[PDB]
Amino acid sequence: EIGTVIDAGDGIAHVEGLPSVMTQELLEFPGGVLGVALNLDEHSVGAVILGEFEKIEEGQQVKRTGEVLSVPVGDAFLGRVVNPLGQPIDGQGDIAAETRRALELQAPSVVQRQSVSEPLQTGIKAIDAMTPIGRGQRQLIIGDRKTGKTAVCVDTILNQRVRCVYVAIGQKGTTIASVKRALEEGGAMEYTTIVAAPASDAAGFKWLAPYTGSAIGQHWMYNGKHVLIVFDDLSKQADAYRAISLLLRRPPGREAFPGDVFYLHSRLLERCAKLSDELGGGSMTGLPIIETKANDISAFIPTNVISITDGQCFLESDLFNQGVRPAINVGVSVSRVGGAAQIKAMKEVAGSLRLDLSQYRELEAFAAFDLDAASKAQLDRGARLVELLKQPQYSPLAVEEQVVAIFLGTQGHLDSVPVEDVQRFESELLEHVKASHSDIFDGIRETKKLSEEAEEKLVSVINEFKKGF
Amino acid sequence: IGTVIDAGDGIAHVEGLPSVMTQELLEFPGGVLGVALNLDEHSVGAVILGEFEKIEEGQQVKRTGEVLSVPVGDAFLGRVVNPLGQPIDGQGDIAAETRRALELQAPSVVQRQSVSEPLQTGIKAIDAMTPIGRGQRQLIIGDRKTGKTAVCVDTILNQRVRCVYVAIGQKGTTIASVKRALEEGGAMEYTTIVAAPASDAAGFKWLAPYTGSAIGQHWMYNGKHVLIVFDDLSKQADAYRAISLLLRRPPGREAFPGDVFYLHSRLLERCAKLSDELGGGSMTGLPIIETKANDISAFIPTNVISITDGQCFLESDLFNQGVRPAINVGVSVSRVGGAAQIKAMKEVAGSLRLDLSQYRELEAFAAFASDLDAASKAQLDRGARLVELLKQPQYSPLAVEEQVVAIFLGTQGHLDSVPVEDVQRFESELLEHVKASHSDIFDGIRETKKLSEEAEEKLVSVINEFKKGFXXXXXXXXXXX
Amino acid sequence: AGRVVRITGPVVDVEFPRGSVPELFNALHAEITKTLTLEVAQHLGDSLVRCISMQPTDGLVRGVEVTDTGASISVPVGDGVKGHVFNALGDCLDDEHWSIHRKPPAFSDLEPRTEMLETGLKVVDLLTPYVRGGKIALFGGAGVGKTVLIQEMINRIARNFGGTSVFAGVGERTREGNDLWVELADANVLKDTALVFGQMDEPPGTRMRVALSALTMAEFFRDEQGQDVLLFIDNIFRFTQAGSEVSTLLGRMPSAVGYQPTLADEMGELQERITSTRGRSITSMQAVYVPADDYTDPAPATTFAHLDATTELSRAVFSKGIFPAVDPLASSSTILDPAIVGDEHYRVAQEVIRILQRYKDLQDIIAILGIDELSEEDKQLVNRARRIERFLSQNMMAAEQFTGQPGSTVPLKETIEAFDKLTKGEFDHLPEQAFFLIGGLDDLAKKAESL
Amino acid sequence: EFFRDEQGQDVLLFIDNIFRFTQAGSEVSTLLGRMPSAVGYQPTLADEMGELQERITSTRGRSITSMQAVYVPADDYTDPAPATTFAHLDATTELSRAVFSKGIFPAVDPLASSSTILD
Amino acid sequence: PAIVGDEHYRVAQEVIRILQRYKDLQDIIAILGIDELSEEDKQLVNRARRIERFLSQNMMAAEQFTGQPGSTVPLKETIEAFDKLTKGEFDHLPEQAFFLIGGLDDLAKKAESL
Amino acid sequence: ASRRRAMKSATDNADDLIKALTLAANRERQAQITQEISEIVGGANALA
Ligand SMILES: Nc1ncnc2c1ncn2[C@@H]1O[C@H](COP(=O)(O)OP(=O)(O)O)[C@@H](O)[C@H]1O
Ligand SMILES: Nc1ncnc2c1ncn2[C@@H]1O[C@H](COP(=O)(O)OP(=O)(O)O)[C@@H](O)[C@H]1O
Ligand SMILES: Nc1ncnc2c1ncn2[C@@H]1O[C@H](COP(=O)(O)OP(=O)(O)O)[C@@H](O)[C@H]1O
Ligand SMILES: [Mg+2]
Ligand SMILES: [Mg+2]
Ligand SMILES: [Mg+2]
Repeated sequence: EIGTVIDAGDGIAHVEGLPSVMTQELLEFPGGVLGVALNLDEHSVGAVILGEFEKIEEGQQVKRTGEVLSVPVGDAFLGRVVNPLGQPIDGQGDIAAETRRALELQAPSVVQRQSVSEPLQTGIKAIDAMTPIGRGQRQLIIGDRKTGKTAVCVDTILNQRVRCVYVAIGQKGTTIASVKRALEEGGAMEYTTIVAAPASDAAGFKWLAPYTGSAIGQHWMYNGKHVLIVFDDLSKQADAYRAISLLLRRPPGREAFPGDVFYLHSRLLERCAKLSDELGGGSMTGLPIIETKANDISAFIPTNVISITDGQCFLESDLFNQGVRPAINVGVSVSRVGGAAQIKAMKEVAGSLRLDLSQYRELEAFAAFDLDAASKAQLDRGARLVELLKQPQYSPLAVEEQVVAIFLGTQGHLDSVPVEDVQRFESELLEHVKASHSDIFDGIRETKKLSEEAEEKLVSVINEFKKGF
Repeated sequence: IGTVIDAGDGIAHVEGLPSVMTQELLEFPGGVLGVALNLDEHSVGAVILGEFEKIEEGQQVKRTGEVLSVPVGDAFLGRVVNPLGQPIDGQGDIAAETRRALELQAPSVVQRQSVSEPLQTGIKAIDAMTPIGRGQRQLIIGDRKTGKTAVCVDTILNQRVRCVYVAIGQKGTTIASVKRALEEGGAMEYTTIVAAPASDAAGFKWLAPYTGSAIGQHWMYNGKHVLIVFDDLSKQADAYRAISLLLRRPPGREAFPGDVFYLHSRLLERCAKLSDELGGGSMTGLPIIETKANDISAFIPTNVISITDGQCFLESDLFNQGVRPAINVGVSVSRVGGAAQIKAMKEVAGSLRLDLSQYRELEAFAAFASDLDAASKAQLDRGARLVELLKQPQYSPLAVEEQVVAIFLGTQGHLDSVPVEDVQRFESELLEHVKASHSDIFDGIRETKKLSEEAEEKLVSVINEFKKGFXXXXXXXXXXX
Repeated sequence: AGRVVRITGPVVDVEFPRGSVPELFNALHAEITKTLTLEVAQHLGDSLVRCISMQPTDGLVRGVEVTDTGASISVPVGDGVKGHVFNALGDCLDDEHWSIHRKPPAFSDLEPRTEMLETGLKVVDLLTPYVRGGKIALFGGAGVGKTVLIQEMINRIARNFGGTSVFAGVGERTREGNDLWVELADANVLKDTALVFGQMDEPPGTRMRVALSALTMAEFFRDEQGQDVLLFIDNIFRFTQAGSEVSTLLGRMPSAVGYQPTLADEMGELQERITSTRGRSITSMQAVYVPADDYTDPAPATTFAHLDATTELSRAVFSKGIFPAVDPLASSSTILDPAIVGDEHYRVAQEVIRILQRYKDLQDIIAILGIDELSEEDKQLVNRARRIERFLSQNMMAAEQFTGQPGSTVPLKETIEAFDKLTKGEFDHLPEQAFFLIGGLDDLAKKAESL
Repeated sequence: EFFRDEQGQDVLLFIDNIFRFTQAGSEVSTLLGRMPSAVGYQPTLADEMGELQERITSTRGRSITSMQAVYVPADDYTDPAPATTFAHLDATTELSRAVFSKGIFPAVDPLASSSTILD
Repeated sequence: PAIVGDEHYRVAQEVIRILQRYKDLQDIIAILGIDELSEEDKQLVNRARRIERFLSQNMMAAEQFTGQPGSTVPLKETIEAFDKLTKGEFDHLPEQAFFLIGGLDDLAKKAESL
Repeated sequence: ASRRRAMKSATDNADDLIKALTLAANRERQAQITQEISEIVGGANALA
């Protein structure tokens, strides 16, 4: 069926006709530009334009497709850069894929899920140990600008060398290019899809960008394969939806946002899950990002996403500047899955690690304001543990290397060594074990546990190395 | 007759009813009542006082030809009723022919007399510092779980004056527990309980105070004394906000309508002390406001504060620290003051307020013991003990003669020898002794309404004798030095 | 039969023939180009009915036929509901039917409860003891520990109880629902538990009514069968949140902090139905979200009024590593009086609060100057206060994956005696680490020797 | 004004409280359908006040001396209501309880109280 | 470290660390001062204040404002300067010596005059 | 004698800190009221 545009402007268009048009149906303007019928009024159809609207005018003819928003999916998207609609921007040929999926799909039900008990190793000591992430889990990465939010996600993707889906919303082009360049250097692009809705693009693209990235991941999920998706970031996607709603003249609420701004993020994140054995047993892990302003966790959009996700990794500016990198605040950051998303080796050594460091930071403050012996030992221990958690950018460590490094600190093998020399001690120790005692690493890789033999082996290796150091 | 065009959210637009009065009672065809607020050009905006589940477009509405009125009398005493005046307790119907309109004009300038009659709450902190007279309006304001309702219940128990406990936006189980508390004390017989709980529509909450006031006015005009309690106006304000926003009245500060101040104004002003010409009856008010994080600056609090004749600000910090009731002395005030106090209390608690004002100023220095001079040290020791006297347990109103003696003890410095922790037990045991043996001293204060020079010397000897007998709980005992 | 006129998200306007207009809150079915259930909300005029959708409105068309059932959304009731999983509409998700909408009990029928519900937790039993047939509330910020606490209370109390239970997953994680299912399956307590789910995935229409469906089932277990029923709601805030979402789209002018104008009314109708009656009693353990860690916010502010006991979780206590992170000062209980719980318990409870209050007051002074400037008495009070704070921490049975060690249950007598000795200062010699994450007094002394 | 103009004598005007006029101004402003200004006051706050205060003035014939009471919401002098009023005013008399308790009448605080014309 | 080399990155972050700790102690310094701080903190605060004042520089455009002509400092001079400040080689020099200067020679020249 | 001086300055600094925070509080207090109302009125004007 055919319709005619009555009003047009600001990426919005009112259409006469299209009497039997579906809700959220894809429409096609006569220049080849697409649109989405949101509001079906009495004598008009409010449509949002997914493209440039410079040659969309009053009197122009619009046609029905007879389809709800769908995007192509497959293995072709791996190592490609695409827009929400699924058109390649990189300029490396077309995307050969017949299989398609709808953007708006219902998430797995209560019965169609299994408890998350499969670790997804980020390769970051701070995260893996304290705030572990499992396959199917949703872990929020929240903090101010230049705190190292994107860095954590990139390092996570590099460590999977699990399919990756880096969704960029409201990002500058040069940043997305630098991220792609980083993946090429590491060699992690081959199994990474890059959905990009940059700042220049309309609000529609930013609004759609997460749903398109999720749809691409779901194809693998239902086939019984594991996926990791990254939203960078939902703060800008929220701002984009706010713009659309206000243009459509939908009544604003808190912070000028519409009522269904929480609902926007809810349906998106929930689709990330761990399916049952009956439905293959595939996964789809989520790493959403939120940009706080002056470390304001209390703000509307942050609180919304925090209440949805399965734990948060709050990054701080003060910690980042002070030298703690990554700058994960131990007390505030949490993992809701916890030990279930950790191998037995890590679970034992880093069982009460997050609790000890939460006590340390409390005591560190109180220490400033003659102490006894017990508290002094805890401070000396805690201070050294912080140095282990420090990690350089674009350097993911293997799980077996992490467990040994944490086991060293927790058991109190670094107590004799100065605090400033902990970082070099860690590096040289791992080099020694890599060279000579590879069997210990190999044991942990296979068994996913520290044997009583391996414990006694490590102790002797440490003692011998200390003498040489 | 009229026909409903629109319906939803406890609101109904009606076609017809061309000569309908403002605030007139309407009757829907299921037996549910309504109130015509907004008389528009081609419609009548009506708020529903009941369930609106079987109120639809096309249903017929009729006029009563009456402005809101509610039955009143002695029958309501010891009964639990809704705003409309229907009993919920389930103890028969209310036999009363006399009726009163909800909206009535308050006494004029000439039709009043200055408040000079104490209304004893039975609470040492209030009666002494912030006294309440017959016809006065004393606000009880503070955060949740500060002891706002407790003060009102204790006041009602101490009247064992007609009481009218108006409950707005309260849970049913709370109103039941309040009724149970009155039964235990035996104060229900002279207490009317108006209840507009959370389940009820906004209309009931909006009306609840006006109905309770109307019930009290019947006694007031007949030349009898009344006490009314609004618990609380914060929720009644929120209820009116809901109604106004549904009717599409333009919002202001904190999304409230323009006449949210005017709402509380008409209500509270009706509480007054009439002239001798009009009997000389009274109607005391104890409105309540629920502050958020001790925010006195908020819109609704400031509105009610500016209306009422003094406020009793309760604090969370004080309540948790052990000061119960947790009345902040500096901020809390009584506008009537000494006029609403007997001469006995006026004399003893004249410079109690001054001593405690000096104490709080000094308090900082108290931690640094024996680094000060003599004068300041004595004031701190005195002040600390005075605080313990002001502390009072829940549901335990003291008689006026018992209070004056307790304050006289502390102010004159009879507790200086006794430890601070043992002051509370010293007070309790002392009153028991005076009640038993020296009833003549209490009787003297009741009749004369003053402490005689004989009674002063009597008390001194009684205290000294008791001190010797009194076994100090903590450490060794001490009588005098 | 009717015809769809306007569609705007989960709001749908339908035309009907003059005089045959459906009643309010009536369920209307409509075929998707699956069957979509719409519920009537408002009467716009000219035989137009504005309705709230109970499922996504994607695929609808203008002029599609809409059938009137002639009654509100019905849901199943009885013993068949036990050991099953349902949605808001009342359809089996594991592969008589009464209306969800109904008036609350009369004032005559309402009983005041004054009975102790012994949890086993030291912080609760002492400072904020729960009530049998009462309303208990877990107030907490964003990702603090509400669900972990509600799961604990289920784990501890429910097993020992011979009465049935009803869980209501109002606007929460479908993952947690799957975790709960397996947890109940292993414990073999599925048979004596009914589950209702309307998770955040679903539109606001579901989250609105899902609470009513679960409550209606519980009401029949209370009334007819004559059973002491448990009602677990997580999270009650999401009902109020859903209320705001629909309110805006219906075209109601928003109230304070952009909430619906009928916030207290909507909540009032729900909460008042949840009561223990003289005949038969219901204990409701609700979870409550606190936006922006702001207790002054209308949503949590209004909820407080309905509750008999309250447990306020604070981020400050969570950041220290004190689990459960219950704020001892803010949290309160109605039953905490010398009449019910005896003079000793009341004396110890208040004395603990006094010490913790003074400690909090000195935080500002300690931040700058420290411990040195405080007097000998204050120095000891601060030492005791810190030790009391850490003793309030306890191992949770549910938190084996989190902590590592198994949970511990502490009787009332052990709790009272413990805090009695702490206030007197019998354990002044012991270190601060000895008090951290322990149940009984024996475990304190055992850990003291190791350190 | 008539006592001032015709009779030709210095008249006193006692206003308690002047804030409540501004408060009433806000209440009517909202209901009339005017969009509120800073801190939810009427947009014509300065104008309404200006029209009132300017009439209270000294003419060649004689003067009117206005002894006003002014409420300060939230003890906040930065609040638009008290902030605007202070522009119109010459003098202030601060009565203190400390001086009243001594028995000094009138109990005017000599330090806090001030006057613009003291030059 | 990839673009601007390890040394520059090391010095840059080390300067930020010192200035961050100084900012944290502002609340305590506001009331009590420097006296109550520890020996280590005392030195850090002294260095931090001197680093803050060394970051100040004469601008070529700002001749009308300041009076003195502007100064341009190469990268090598910058790195070496903050290296010496972090190590604490210029602990003896006064606070006024660091104010509004370019090169290291101008620091020492102004130090003598004061 | 030295304490007298030290604590005198500390008290004077505290006075200054209070004044700065009190202004900042009133700034926020007024702003929050202004901001909330503008959002409420904004939603009201959207309909009619
Ligand atoms: N672990 C780390 N160690 C050192 N530098 C880091 C680390 N993580 C990030 N950075 C640096 O900090 C800057 C901010 O990182 P980015 O992820 O872009 O933060 P955001 O996403 O908040 O902008 C980048 O220039 C990056 O090189
Ligand atoms: N009592 C506790 N002991 C140990 N960890 C806890 C405890 N309570 C909460 N946590 C941690 O904080 C997380 C928050 O849990 P949850 O209740 O799901 O968040 P919300 O409060 O948003 O519902 C938990 O999953 C757990 O990791
Ligand atoms: N003077 C007092 N001494 C001891 N306990 C008190 C006193 N006053 C009140 N309480 C207790 O503290 C609680 C205060 O709660 P409530 O009366 O509901 O305060 P509010 O009405 O302000 O919310 C009451 O349940 C009561 O048991
Ligand atoms: Mg980034
Ligand atoms: Mg109360
Ligand atoms: Mg939860």
